[PDB]
Amino acid sequence: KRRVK
Amino acid sequence: VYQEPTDPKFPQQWYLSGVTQRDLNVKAAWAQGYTGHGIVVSILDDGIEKNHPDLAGNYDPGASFDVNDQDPDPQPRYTQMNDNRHGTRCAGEVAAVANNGVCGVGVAYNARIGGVRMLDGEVTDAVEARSLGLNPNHIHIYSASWGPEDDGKTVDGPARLAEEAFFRGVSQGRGGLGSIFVWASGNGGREHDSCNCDGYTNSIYTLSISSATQFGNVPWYSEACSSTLATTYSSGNQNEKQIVTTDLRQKCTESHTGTSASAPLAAGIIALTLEANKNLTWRDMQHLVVQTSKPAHLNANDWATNGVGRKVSHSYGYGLLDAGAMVALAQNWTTVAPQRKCIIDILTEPKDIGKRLEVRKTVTACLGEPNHITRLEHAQARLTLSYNRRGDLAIHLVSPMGTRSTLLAARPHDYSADGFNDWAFMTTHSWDEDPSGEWVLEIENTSEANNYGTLTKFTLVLYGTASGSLVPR
Ligand SMILES: *C(=O)CCN1CCN(CCC(*)=O)CC1
Ligand SMILES: [Ca+2]
Ligand SMILES: [Ca+2]
Ligand SMILES: [Ca+2]
Ligand SMILES: [Cl-]
Ligand code: NA
Ligand code: NA
Ligand code: NA
Repeated sequence: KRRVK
Repeated sequence: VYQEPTDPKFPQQWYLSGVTQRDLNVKAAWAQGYTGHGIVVSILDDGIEKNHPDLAGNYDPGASFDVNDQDPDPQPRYTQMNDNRHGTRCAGEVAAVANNGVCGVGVAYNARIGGVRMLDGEVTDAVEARSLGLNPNHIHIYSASWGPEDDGKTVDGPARLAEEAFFRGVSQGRGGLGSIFVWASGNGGREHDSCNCDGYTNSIYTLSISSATQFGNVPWYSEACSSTLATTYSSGNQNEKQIVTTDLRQKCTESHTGTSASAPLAAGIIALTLEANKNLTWRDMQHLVVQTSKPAHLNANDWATNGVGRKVSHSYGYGLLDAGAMVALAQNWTTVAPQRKCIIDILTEPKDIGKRLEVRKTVTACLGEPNHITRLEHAQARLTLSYNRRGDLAIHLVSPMGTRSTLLAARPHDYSADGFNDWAFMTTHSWDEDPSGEWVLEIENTSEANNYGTLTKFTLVLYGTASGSLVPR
């Protein structure tokens, strides 16, 4: 995914 | 005489204070009278439980918005797995209410706290830009515990709208003094990731924060790189204690972990610092962090002394934050001069990399011109190169004062043949050095394979001033 926690 | 908080879990917040010296020295700032009154912090994440019994008294709707659903209410989405607990945990580290019989306390327990709900959905360039640019004359400090994938093969950073939001924030935000952006440096340790391959942490406009365990070691998840600025405590092995904060469904947790917990603690310490001097610029704040952070008893094999006598590590930056020292130094701080920028295009022709390449260049740093720099802040080596397996490369940069920065370490999982396209590797390790003189760039193949490629552009970009220096440590 483009951005992760 | 200062009375420390009476909250039921405050005794378990080992990282805020104690006799043992393994803390962030936050009670010393509280006793000087700084608790965060008047400062506004926003958590850019998956939402904030605005009615939590330990957040409601400090909650600020002017610091909040729901970008994912396009409404003003940032309440998280409730699910059986409690996936959207992450932003609430980060917020309590900053500004959980004190002396109210509930859970523990925030670092800045009298500050105002909001949240931007922006991770619960597809995170586009426009979504990032709208969050970073929210209410910039009301919010003082933005905290972000997210970023590009930590798989150890990604090279990615802010796209056009998000980069525009960073420049608008530091230029016109906070009355022209500049928004403060705090970033978690990453969780890619197990993949041997480099936080210089992450454009958010690598930016000069963010304070990138790494982690240390309770016993003072480099945690399993930590990423090393030259762009990190400083460190706060977080989790480690199962014999080491963890972070205490507010949890989803009005609960309290003692098991908050990872890079995610380090950036909010730094944001809270910066909030105390701004209360002590509301006139500090975005660049002032980074100077204060460089001068006051503490290496002592953090274990690493790469501690080095730079050209002005400060110890610096790729795992920790300049060391652990020290809240008491930050607020003391802030009170009589003299604003730094306007920022200068000196651009030096190094190459006269392309160079084959082969097994090893060394590029040497003596520079004057814009001598005789209005952008002459004798006192460096950030430095960048902007590199364009082709190569057949990117993760086999290691890249180092040496300053004229002899400080060796690792711009890129080997990345075993990075098989890309795409190279680097004007990627702006950044180092904080030569801060306050004179950048006039010989710079050295080294690129090497760390594997036995017969790799091949070409370096086609190398721009050295220097930022800083020509005044105000201190006697080296
Ligand atoms: C936190 O972001 C909320 C939970 N969830 C995680 C994964 N999801 C994307 C899944 C991929 O399509 C975003 C939100
Ligand atoms: Ca909503
Ligand atoms: Ca409390
Ligand atoms: Ca990373
Ligand atoms: Cl610039
Ligand atoms: Na400005
Ligand atoms: Na940064
Ligand atoms: Na020199």
